Amino acid sequence: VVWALCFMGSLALLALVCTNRIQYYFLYPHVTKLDEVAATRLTFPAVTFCNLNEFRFSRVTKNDLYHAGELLALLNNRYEIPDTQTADEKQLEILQDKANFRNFKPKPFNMLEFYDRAGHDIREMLLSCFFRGEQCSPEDFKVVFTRYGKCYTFNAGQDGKPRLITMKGGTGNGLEIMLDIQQDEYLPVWGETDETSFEAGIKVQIHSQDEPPLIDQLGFGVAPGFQTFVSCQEQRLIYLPPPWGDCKATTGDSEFYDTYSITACRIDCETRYLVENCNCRMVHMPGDAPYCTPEQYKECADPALDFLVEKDNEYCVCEMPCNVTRYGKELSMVKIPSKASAKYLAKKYNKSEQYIGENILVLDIFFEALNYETIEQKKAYEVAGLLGDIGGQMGLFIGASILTVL
Amino acid sequence: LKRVVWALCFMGSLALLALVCTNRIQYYFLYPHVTKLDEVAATRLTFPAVTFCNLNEFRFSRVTKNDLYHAGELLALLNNRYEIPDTQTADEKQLEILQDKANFRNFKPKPFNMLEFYDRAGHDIREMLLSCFFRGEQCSPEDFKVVFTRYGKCYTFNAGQDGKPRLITMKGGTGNGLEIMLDIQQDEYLPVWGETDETSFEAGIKVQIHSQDEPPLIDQLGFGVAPGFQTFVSCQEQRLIYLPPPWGDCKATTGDSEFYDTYSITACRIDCETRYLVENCNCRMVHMPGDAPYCTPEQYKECADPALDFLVEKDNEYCVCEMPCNVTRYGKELSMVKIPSKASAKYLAKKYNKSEQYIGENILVLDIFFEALNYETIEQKKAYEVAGLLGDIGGQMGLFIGASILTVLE
Amino acid sequence: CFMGSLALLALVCTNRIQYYFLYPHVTKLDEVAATRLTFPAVTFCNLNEFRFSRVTKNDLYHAGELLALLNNRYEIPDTQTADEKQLEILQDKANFRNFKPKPFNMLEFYDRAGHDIREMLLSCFFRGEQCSPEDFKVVFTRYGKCYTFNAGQDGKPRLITMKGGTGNGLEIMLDIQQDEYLPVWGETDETSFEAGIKVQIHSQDEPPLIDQLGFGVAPGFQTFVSCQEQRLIYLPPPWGDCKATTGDSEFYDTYSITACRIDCETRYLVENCNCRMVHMPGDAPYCTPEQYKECADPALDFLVEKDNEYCVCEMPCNVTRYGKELSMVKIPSKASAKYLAKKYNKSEQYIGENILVLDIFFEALNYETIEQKKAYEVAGLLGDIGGQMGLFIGASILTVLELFD
Amino acid sequence: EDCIPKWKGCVNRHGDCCEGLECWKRRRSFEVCVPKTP
Amino acid sequence: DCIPKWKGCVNRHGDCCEGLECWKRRRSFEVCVPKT
Amino acid sequence: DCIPKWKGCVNRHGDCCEGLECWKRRRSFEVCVPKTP
Ligand SMILES: *[C@@H]1O[C@H](CO)[C@@H](O)[C@H](O)[C@H]1NC(C)=O
Ligand SMILES: *[C@@H]1O[C@H](CO)[C@@H](O)[C@H](O)[C@H]1NC(C)=O
Ligand SMILES: *[C@@H]1O[C@H](CO)[C@@H](O)[C@H](O)[C@H]1NC(C)=O
Ligand SMILES: *[C@@H]1O[C@H](CO)[C@@H](O)[C@H](O)[C@H]1NC(C)=O
Ligand SMILES: *[C@@H]1O[C@H](CO)[C@@H](O)[C@H](O)[C@H]1NC(C)=O
Ligand SMILES: [Cl-]
Ligand SMILES: [Cl-]
Ligand SMILES: [Cl-]
Repeated sequence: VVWALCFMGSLALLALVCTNRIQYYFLYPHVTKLDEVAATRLTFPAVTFCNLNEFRFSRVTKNDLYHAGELLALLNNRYEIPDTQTADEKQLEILQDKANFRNFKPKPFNMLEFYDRAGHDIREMLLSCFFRGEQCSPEDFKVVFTRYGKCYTFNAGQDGKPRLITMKGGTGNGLEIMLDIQQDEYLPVWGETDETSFEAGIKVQIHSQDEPPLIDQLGFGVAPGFQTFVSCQEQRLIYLPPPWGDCKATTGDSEFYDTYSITACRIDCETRYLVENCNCRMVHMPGDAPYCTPEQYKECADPALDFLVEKDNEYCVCEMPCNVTRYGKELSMVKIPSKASAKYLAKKYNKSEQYIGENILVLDIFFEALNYETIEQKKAYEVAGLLGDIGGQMGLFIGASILTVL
Repeated sequence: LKRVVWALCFMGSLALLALVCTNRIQYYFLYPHVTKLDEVAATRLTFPAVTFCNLNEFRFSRVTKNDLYHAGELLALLNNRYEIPDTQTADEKQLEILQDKANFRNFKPKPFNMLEFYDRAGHDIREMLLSCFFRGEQCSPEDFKVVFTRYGKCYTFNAGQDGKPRLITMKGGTGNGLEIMLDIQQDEYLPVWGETDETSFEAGIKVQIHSQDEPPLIDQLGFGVAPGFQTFVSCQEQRLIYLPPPWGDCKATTGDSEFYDTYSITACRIDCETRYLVENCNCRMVHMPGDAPYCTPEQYKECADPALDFLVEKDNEYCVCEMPCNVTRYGKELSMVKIPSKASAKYLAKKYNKSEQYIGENILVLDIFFEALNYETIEQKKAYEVAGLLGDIGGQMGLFIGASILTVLE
Repeated sequence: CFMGSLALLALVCTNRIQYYFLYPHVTKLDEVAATRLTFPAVTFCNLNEFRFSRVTKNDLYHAGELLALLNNRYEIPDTQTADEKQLEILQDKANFRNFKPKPFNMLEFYDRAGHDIREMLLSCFFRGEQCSPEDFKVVFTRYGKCYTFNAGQDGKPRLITMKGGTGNGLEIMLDIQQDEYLPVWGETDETSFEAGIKVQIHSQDEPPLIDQLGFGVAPGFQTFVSCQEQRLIYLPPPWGDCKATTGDSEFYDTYSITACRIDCETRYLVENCNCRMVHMPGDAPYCTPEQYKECADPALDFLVEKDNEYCVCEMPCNVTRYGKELSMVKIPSKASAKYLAKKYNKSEQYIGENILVLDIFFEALNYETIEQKKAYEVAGLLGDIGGQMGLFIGASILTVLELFD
Repeated sequence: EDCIPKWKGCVNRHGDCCEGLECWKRRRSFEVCVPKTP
Repeated sequence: DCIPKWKGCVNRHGDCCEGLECWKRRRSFEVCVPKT
Repeated sequence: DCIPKWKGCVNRHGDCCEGLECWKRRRSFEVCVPKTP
């Protein structure tokens, strides 16, 4: 009667395996897999850029000045030109004239229309454009509004245009643009507001098409008077949700954005916050709500937004996405123009040699030979691996039983 | 003999147990490590220490007759004759100032301490710092701790020492990072008439972003920031953990760095450099730790500079630094825009009471912040330790035991 | 009826054999500092192809159109942007009256008129050892005459470094000689709007493609390049896509993507133009200036930018990558300007335009490895699946006796 | 005058903010009254 | 008559021979090249 | 007579004492230092 005593054994041994590794299933371990390669074909990213100057001086009208003057620090509360003005002679003669409101009747004013009309024009700024040896044009850039005003995005992959690809590493297969930033068109800076800049140049952001730009926070600089090489590597990160990980379980709860991204989450919060506090949304914000007026910008929106990003850590909680596309970047610089090319460029664009030196830049954004890296969280222990692992010690005791049945 | 098909059923099953319980144990003794990777955004992230140096060691306006008398030769403003060399490249205006300064007739030398010289004549964070913000909190010169380096008097933001807590950031981007504006004061730069370790062809600053536990070696490991530009430095923090023997090469130390609390490669190097300089020169340089006379200008020139230069560049025998078990690295992406714009020039000129051109030469803005994914870990873990090897053995013999019971019946 | 169950557990093997038949790879990572580390090759080019002072009447006659200094008429175009003095010089140079053309070789032209490392290199140090122009090997690239430091060829051993930081790396000071830059009156592949140099840091086994893969360094700055070496190993089939080096390249010794590309470029140019460019390998007439202009330049431009069919380059099993961090400070300072001006016998302004310092070195952790390894090899499968595998033969051979009963 | 409410300029009077508000200097712009920050 | 491979199509963009299109180049003048 | 450790060997490169070689420095004048294998 020890045939049952050995039956207690195969019952004992089994469950005392079967618990253990089946506890290990519930630790929910993840392993993170890495691979770094060159892709036969690689999807070129979206390239968004902004001029550091918000409004072209030549495009600012009397009505514009009247509404938006204080905001840009060209006027005081008195609708007058402050004595603090740093302006040279000729620009004041122009501005004083522009600023003369005697028998002037104000027309309606829209912040968006202002940005749109007076913002720098890709058609003026873009001297040359190539992608992969195909010539490209201003119509290859989609307009996108940012905190910087009117900005442009190359290969935005929206409005049903397909995303551009590249099969080869190096400058020749990437994007090369030449720009004139038009300092002569820069608004004079007589004071410090969120709408003013000490700097000349552009801001750029390289991002996946599924991720909107936050170009003031996450962008990078490109200076005039240089050719700037940006050598990239695309890195694709995948995360697991709970139980295995932290990443967003329910993705894109907004109708604002087709996909979930941290930037998307932030713009949502920024928008809501500005709507609650100011009753309006800024020009670059999504949604359905009145665009803030210049005064709203100044007395409510600018302050509320500044406060929200820098000071406030309570209001916006953004969970990490399950999918992130990062671009490694290497920047380098050579001078433009050379003494030898200066006159040729001056002649060609009908500008002074010095103007070229201040206003002209060339930007090359391309991929290095190994363009593609993946870092992916995978489940280390799953049930099926579990089935196979604990399958043996049961596959005995069941048949051990199957003999001894009565 | 269908007994034999049961007889080889037990036979080679046992030989299986012996087979695996062998191979697994052989593995265990290989002390294998696996290296685990994770890249994420931290809910809150500890801001690093930011150390910077002006590329100019001594303010021209702060150099006295006594200073010139002792430190003149070192700075190549004087020869062994305590005279101003004819090789002088100076303009007429500084030349006269210097000749006056250099006139020792009926001059009696006072005492001189290299440290005090660096301290007094070094650039002053209070003059250099035009604006400072961290995360939208305004910050002040008192937020910078003085640290001496080969460059002379330098400053460290968020040094996390003297009981001040380390600053944190919960958000990615410029707005949540550090932004400083500096005037490097070229007009205050010492004239360069010759080449010594105390002279520079370059104008600008050197910066090093480092964990608070790691002292700076900013001449070796630093990076440049140029005047006339706004420089964006986008960072990612990367935390590396290593295993010691048997599994790996690393080491941990507390006080096992005599001069420092935590072990770091830089700490190990400064130790060696200090020892070496003390053995060879009998003194330590101004930026070195420990208890020992600070080298005089003369010692700098005839002993310390040569010995230190030699030690770092030429000598590979003397310092051997084992790798730390804990390393914090910062990934960096630099980019640049011009400052100032033609439109902002006069406003800045007026505001700081400087010529438009001066601004263009002397003014820079530095933004150091984190990108959205600020945090990466690369960690060596033990691949095979007791619980796993047991669980394999136990689950292995746990087969054989059971598969025996069958024979133990029929 | 375990004669059911032995057929059942045939599943367990059937799965875990199928996984081996997937030939899984794991990718192993380690990031460290090497006790000693092999310094890479550093190749650089001046952005200007030909020194103005070295261009002769014969040179101008053959290569003038190519450089856009001449039209098809062998005349100086009215579009010329030149100042007075250079125009004077060039008109003289361009006067072919009773001039008889001598023979002309593109390679010799690049070699003679290219910028000279001996003029360009003001100072050089590696690790505190002073270095000289004879430490630079000449390499021809699309940019013309270029130089490579630590090329590790001609039996010279590769340099090493045991320490992190500027002091243990490479520091060079250059004069790019803008005054020697050819005037730009038009746009060809041989002309540049930019002043400065291009640099490529590469393993000695990998030839440079410096126009595609390089980086810039600007005059009037000291540029710090902080590097980390990353060594990538891949598995071939069945496990992976790669191709092992030896014998896989026509004109080159080890396999690299760049090597594969230069092969294709060379073949293509030979097929289309009947000549090879100055920087290409192989044995074939060097293209003439006219061939450059009417055939080679166009065919090469087309091949790299437009054509994705012709060159198919498999990924190498061995890749050495260098992570780079660049930063800049200004040169010279107001205080150092005159001293440099005096020292090199140049105007203060010249220094500001033409002078740069380049520091290439490694950070403390100089070394990272990313290596594909085989996850399941002929122990794991046959140990477990194959081990209990014979047990079903054990079941069948046995259960045949259930039949012979 | 009387207390300065949210988002309004506290320039030149740093104490005049209403309750729950502090006068905050901004990186790019003039100081304003904002919610107090723990 | 028609412009053959690699030759300049400058100022006449339609004059390329068959199988060829007139292609503008980043650094240089436009030329007749194979269609893609 | 012979130039000892760390001292300037400028203008006389052979005058270093034994075990010492005259070494040019990146940022400064040449000095007598220990020989390097
Ligand atoms: C990750 O997201 C990208 C687009 O952002 C998508 O194309 C891809 O399919 C996603 N991968 C996974 C595993 O979800
Ligand atoms: C490494 O060091 C840091 C402090 O220097 C410490 O907070 C951390 O726990 C250590 N990491 C590990 C896992 O060893
Ligand atoms: C402005 O600078 C000049 C010359 O540097 C000086 O004389 C004057 O004191 C300065 N003004 C103020 C307000 O300090
Ligand atoms: C890859 O290349 C290096 C140098 O050629 C060689 O030493 C190494 O063994 C190769 N990697 C492997 C593990 O095959
Ligand atoms: C210095 O430059 C001048 C240019 O006028 C030249 O004449 C002189 O030969 C140069 N000196 C040297 C060192 O050759
Ligand atoms: Cl935010
Ligand atoms: Cl050292
Ligand atoms: Cl190619």
